[PDB]
Amino acid sequence: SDLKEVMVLNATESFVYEPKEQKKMFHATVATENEVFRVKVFNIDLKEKFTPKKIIAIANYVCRNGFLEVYPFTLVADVNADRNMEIPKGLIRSASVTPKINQLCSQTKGSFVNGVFEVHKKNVRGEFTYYEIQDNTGKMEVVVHGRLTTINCEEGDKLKLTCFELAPKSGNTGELRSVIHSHIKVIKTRKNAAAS
Repeated sequence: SDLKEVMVLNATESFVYEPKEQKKMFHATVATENEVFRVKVFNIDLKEKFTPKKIIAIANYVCRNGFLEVYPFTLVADVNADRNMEIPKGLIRSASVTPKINQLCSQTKGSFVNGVFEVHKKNVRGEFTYYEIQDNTGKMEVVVHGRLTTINCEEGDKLKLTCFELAPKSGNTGELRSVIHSHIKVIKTRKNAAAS
């Protein structure tokens, strides 16, 4: 949990993760030359620091659930042009690799998951919406509740998921569940998309 100098890879928009108090955050992915870190940023004013390709020094963050959490008390500082980090392309690509469904749904232990998944079917059941996602290894379900039930995602669209919890279930029945920090970007097929 020491000071880290990292290159910013990507960041989401800021969004409200807790509607009643309108608490906001954004997710970011950053890298040293050896490792990629998933970052939850709870001070939205840091959006500018979190520009991709910028190098920043972060310290006094909190490590929780495999994420670095950045709060107002966290140090985030611009690092100069002197540094000039080379982040191996393979490492950067490792940031974007989507886990395989057959491995996910067979997990015996929970974890938090990011990835892009194609939606096969959608079943809205009350306050929960179930998406059956599929890849070449099989199919499983993504379950969302709360604010994420309003997203517009239809068969053939992809869910780009950030911070979903894998909840193990016996029989390779494990499922991805939205949690307080979950974020979805829907990638719509040309067929389903708005057009002009």
